[PDB]
Amino acid sequence: TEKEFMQHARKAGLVIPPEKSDRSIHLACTAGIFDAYVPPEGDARISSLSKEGLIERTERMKKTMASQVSIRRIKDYDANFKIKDFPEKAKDIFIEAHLCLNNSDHDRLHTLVTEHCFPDMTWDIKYKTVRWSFVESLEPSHVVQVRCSSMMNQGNVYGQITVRMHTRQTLAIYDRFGRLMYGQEDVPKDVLEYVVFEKQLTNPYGSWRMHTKIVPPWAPPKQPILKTVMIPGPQLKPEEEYE
Amino acid sequence: AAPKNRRTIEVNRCRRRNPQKLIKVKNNIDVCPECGHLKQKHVLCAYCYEKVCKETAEIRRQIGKQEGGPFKAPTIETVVLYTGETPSEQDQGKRIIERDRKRPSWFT
Amino acid sequence: ISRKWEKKNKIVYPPQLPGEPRRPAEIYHCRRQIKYSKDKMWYLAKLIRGMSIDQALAQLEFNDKKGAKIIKEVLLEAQDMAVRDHNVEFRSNLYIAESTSGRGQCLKRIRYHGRGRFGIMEKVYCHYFVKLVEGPPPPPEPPKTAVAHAKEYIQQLRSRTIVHTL
Amino acid sequence: VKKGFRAAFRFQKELERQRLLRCPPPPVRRSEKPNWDYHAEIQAFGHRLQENFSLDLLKTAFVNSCYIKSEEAKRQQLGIEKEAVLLNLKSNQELSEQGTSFSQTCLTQFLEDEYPDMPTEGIKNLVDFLTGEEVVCHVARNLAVEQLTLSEEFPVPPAVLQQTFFAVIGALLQSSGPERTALFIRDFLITQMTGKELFEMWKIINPMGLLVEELKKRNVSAPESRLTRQSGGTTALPLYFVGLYCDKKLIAEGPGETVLVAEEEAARVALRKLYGFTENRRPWNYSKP
Amino acid sequence: GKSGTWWDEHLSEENVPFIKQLVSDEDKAQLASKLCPLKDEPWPI
Amino acid sequence: ISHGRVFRRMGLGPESRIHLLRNLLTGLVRHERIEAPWARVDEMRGYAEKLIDYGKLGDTNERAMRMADFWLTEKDLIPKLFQVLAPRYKDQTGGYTRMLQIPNRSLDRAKMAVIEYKGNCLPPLPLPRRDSHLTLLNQLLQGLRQDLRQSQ
Amino acid sequence: ASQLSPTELTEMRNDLFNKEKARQLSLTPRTEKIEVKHVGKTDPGTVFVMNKNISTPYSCAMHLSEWYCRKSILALVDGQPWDMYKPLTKSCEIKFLTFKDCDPGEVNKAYWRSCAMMMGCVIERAFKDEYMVNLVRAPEVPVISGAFCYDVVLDSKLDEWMPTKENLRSFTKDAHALIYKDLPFETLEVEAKVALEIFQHSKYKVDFIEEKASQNPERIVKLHRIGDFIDVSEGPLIPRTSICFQYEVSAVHNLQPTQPSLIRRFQGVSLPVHLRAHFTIWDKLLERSRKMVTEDQ
Amino acid sequence: TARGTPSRFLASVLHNGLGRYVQQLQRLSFSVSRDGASSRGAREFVEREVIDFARRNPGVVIYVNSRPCCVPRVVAEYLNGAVREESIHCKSVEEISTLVQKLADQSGLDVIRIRKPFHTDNPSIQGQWHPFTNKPTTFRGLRPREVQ
Ligand SMILES: [Mg+2]
Ligand SMILES: [Zn+2]
Repeated sequence: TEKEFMQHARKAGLVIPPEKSDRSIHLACTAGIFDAYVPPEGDARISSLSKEGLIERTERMKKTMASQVSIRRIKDYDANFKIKDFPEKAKDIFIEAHLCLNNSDHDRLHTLVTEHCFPDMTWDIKYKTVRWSFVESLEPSHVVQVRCSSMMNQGNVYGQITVRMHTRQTLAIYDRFGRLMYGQEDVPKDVLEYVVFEKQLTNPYGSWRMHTKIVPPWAPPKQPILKTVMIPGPQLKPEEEYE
Repeated sequence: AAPKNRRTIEVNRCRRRNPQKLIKVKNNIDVCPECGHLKQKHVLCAYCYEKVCKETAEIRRQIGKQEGGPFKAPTIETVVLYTGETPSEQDQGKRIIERDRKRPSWFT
Repeated sequence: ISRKWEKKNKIVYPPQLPGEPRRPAEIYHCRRQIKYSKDKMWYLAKLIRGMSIDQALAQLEFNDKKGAKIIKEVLLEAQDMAVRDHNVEFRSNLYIAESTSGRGQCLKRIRYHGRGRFGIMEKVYCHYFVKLVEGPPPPPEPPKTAVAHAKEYIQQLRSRTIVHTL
Repeated sequence: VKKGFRAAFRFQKELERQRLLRCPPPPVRRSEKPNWDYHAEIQAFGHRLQENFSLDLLKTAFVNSCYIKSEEAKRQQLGIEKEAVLLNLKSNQELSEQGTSFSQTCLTQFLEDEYPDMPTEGIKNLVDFLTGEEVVCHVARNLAVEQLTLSEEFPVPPAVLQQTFFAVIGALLQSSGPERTALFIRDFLITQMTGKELFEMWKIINPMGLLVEELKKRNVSAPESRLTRQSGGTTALPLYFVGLYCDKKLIAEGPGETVLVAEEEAARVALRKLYGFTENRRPWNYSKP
Repeated sequence: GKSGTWWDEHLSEENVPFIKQLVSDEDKAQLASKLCPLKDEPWPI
Repeated sequence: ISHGRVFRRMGLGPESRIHLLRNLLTGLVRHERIEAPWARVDEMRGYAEKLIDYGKLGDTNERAMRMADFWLTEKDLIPKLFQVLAPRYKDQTGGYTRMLQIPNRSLDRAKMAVIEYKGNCLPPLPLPRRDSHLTLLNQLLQGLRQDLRQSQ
Repeated sequence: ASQLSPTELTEMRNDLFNKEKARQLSLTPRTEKIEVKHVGKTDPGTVFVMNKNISTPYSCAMHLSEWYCRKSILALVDGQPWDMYKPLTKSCEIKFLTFKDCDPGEVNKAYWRSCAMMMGCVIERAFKDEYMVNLVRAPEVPVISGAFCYDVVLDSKLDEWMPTKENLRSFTKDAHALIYKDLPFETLEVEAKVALEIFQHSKYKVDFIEEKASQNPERIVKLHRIGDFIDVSEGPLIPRTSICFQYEVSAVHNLQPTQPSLIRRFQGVSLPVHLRAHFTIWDKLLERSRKMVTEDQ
Repeated sequence: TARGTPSRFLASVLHNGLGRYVQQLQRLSFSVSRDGASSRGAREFVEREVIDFARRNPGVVIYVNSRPCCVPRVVAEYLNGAVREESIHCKSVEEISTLVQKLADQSGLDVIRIRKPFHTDNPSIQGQWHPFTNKPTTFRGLRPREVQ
């Protein structure tokens, strides 16, 4: 008649690697992006080949010179690397990543993308099914900004490559029971996005993995939800509501 | 007393699952015209009750802060006020207890 | 210790076809280690059984017991997880389908009688199971009238044939 | 711990048995199982019927057009070209039609030579019920020919099963003589009518109309109903006996709970007696001439 | 389902006394109407 | 057998019951609002009615003075009861001390109730207001009343 | 206008109504999201995200609780009366009402109109097929009146009979049987042109549609449907039909010095399930509703 | 006991005695081990009498998987679809021969309770008995205690 309950644990991950130890952590990515790319306002209106040049072309020339010196740096650090076939490589990497995400593949998606965008693409979809498929590409992809950092924390540098992409996707997000929820079936919709790829240069191997995607503030709204969303107000505590 | 045998699970089910021991479903639950926090017939709402209890507690706190020590009990009536609101003419001989908040809509 | 009720919310179903019904949802939720008796929890579950969620909350708010508020909070958090994760839009279109009780881990203490003898104080613990299904609640089974009994008796008298020969 | 392995193996086998019993897996066809041989099964089916079948006709009849379409779709979706065996499969359509026509005409001839008092609608409904989907599916399932039928869908729809049954019937007709196939279809179809009621295979609506029509065709005036016996007219369980009288002569009698069902049963009994298909008729002679 | 109800539930503050007075006058008139049963249609004694 | 007998026992006898009722009456005179079981508040209202009656009968009377000194163990409540609650009900007879029922207590789940005097500087409790005189039933009753009035 | 059996006319009416509803629901492309706000009193500061021309206020109340669906008759949309079964259009604010409210007037008017429409529907199917019947209109009588009226024109051969208590009992039984089955009051803002084109039979209905469409430049009437019966009424109605717990028709009065032919005017009283009374008040209201009452001027 | 095990009726699978008799047994999958002292009888059977058993009835196919196991078993499937799997662990040649002969002679019906060993399809010939049998009819069927 003298027994209690055991099993005393917590469900929270605190700090414990760097508390009196001699082994650090060898990361393979970074936090966010280095510099946010600012697309032009008239991108949708001038979606053809080219147009007339604007006034004061010094800023674009400076950005081009920065991209060229970053390419020179990444070529001096690691030779044998092209730029013209880089958009095609990024395109096929994005396609195979979307395909392996549709086929519910993790051991390949972990090495296809970086350690940053994987939770954003595996959290609110783990208990759901997707029917994504590629149909046809419209405007070819091009590179808009080439940058690289020089963080001397653990002797690791990275090279984020912002490459725009414009094509047509087919999204079909169902529910865990089998009913439709978000997108429709076969609908060749048109949407563009700016995807950036980051590669660990200091790694002895290095694989071009998708870092993240930046959405412009002037982007059109997404398609509405097929269900009804309820937005309740705050909890009215015994007092008074002034709003 | 001591049993000669043992009751079965069937007898236990017949004894504990009878409609006499089961909780009856009451049909006196409705809604409230004000606030609305699920009240009952012939029973006051808990939300407005808590509100008026907090208000009475605050008024008693203010009275105790104005009176000070115990054993007082004034021989005149009392009247509570709020933000602003000048005292009327028929409230001269009554004790004025002003608060520090706006006047509610349920207190006239 | 076994835990198989909290894992039923992860069963993924294949996408249905346009020529298939809507199929109602199934939400499983339960708590562990609750200081209460299993008989009273089963009485509360029998009081609930298959009714609306709002009616169940109303009956539990005015139920003078210890586990009433516990079951109320369980139903509230289950409805919240259903409308936030299980893809549920309507808050009043739910009904409890299954509601039962179990038994928890027990300890041993002393009782101290009126002599050198004593008793075995066994700390009684229990749990509470509940399942939420969308859609309107099904109507109760109506009692069969005299016509049903007459038809059944006629069928029984017509089904009997010759026996113990050929 | 308890040292052992044989008892543990038996317990694991019992657990696996309970698992497969509680969760029944989808049944697989007999062709995909290891212990299976197509030619051996064909020979066994040909030798068990006490006949003389042929390999080519059986291989041609035991296939279907849906099977050929599925095979060509599978060979076109992958890329393997197999036009040296697929173009020589030969669908079993004309043979099936010939077998169907032969079975129909043989059944009609038998019903004409055995029951001369059967009208055209009666023999038509009889030959339609004998050639129905349920009976041929039951015969095909009891003959273990569904496992040999090369077609899609494991449960096999009744249409494909009836089609392959008529196809193998036509193949047997083309192989052996007409008398052998006639005796075969006799022994495999007419034996099902043993103990079955006539109108259960006909399912009429108004027996009195057909009865009075047959009576007018037999130079009879008009039947009239009379109450023979009765027991309990005010209780919940009534019993009546209506006897049909034609020219002051009884012809039949039918019981019933009320008067309408009793008259209907009497009319049915009279119509079955006028056609010669009763319970005291001559049984079918299952012998050889 | 159907809840419990009575007669003075859905009435205002100026209708309950009116209904009381009306039903009182009604029962008084009904009691006063059955005062002379012999002048109506009595059964033979 | 307790036919026609009230006097709900509470304490260990009549003396303890009277002491508890006197304490409740003193608390009700002081704070003007007390939550307690239904029987306790019922007896408190029944005694407070007669207390108000005796305080309204007069002040110079020695009987009422002794009763107020006995039923009030705080002394200071006697002048208040004689100079506030007595001139207030000068137009009323026995119509005061409204009783309202509350649900239960968050301790032992017991039936309780709250009573208070009329007027009251404290905010009034949410009274169970009846239906408005504009509903369908009320409008039909008003129409029937107007019809029988015009027909008379 | 031609000779039609007493079946094909309602068949064509209901199929044309279904085609009109299909056209109305298919006129919108996809699903447009609206932001309807709750400016009531119980739960203030609540905004809903619903669809356009698809979502109904009943579905919006279902997002709250079952009480908001059991105690709801008429909705307030920007100060205009809106029933519980009607799709919304633009984004605005909504407010729920009930019978036990501060000023229950619009709900009472809607309930009276619904009861009049139900009486007309239950009386238009209780006559001989050889005797043609016509439905004039449903005049909006105040709540102070004894009972609502509904003018019905019968045949010229029946201008001298008086219905006894048996016909009244049969009508009450039919009304109770119709209330027993749950049939919503499906409404739709149908254009006046197609509204008058669907009928083209009774001249009274055409005149009523013209008079109700001549008041608004948009030429939009308010049509309702109860399972398989179409009638023209004013304003919104009630959601479910099971609200009426006590339904009983009084008598009938015939007016003559107003039109050469003889027209009928039937009356009746009804009480909802939320405001049920005792048997005494019931018989009092039944006897008081038997008197003649008119408020057409 | 009979109240614990299911039962059935005595009937044919497809009326074999009326028309022509067919062989109910189809396949016989034998599992004889290569090395061991528990399948000697099955080995000797497959060596000496399996050819005679196959030539006796051409409608029965015999499969010899020859899988190295420990308990020799035999699978017997019939026309109805019943699969009865028995083990011939440590049995002589005569015992296995008698067992396979009994399996070939029987059909696919269950070996449960027979329930009424006699079965007929036309039980009534001279009219089934009814309570009105052996009762003469009165004049005009007049019921007793009447006037007309
Ligand atoms: Mg006590
Ligand atoms: Zn409230």
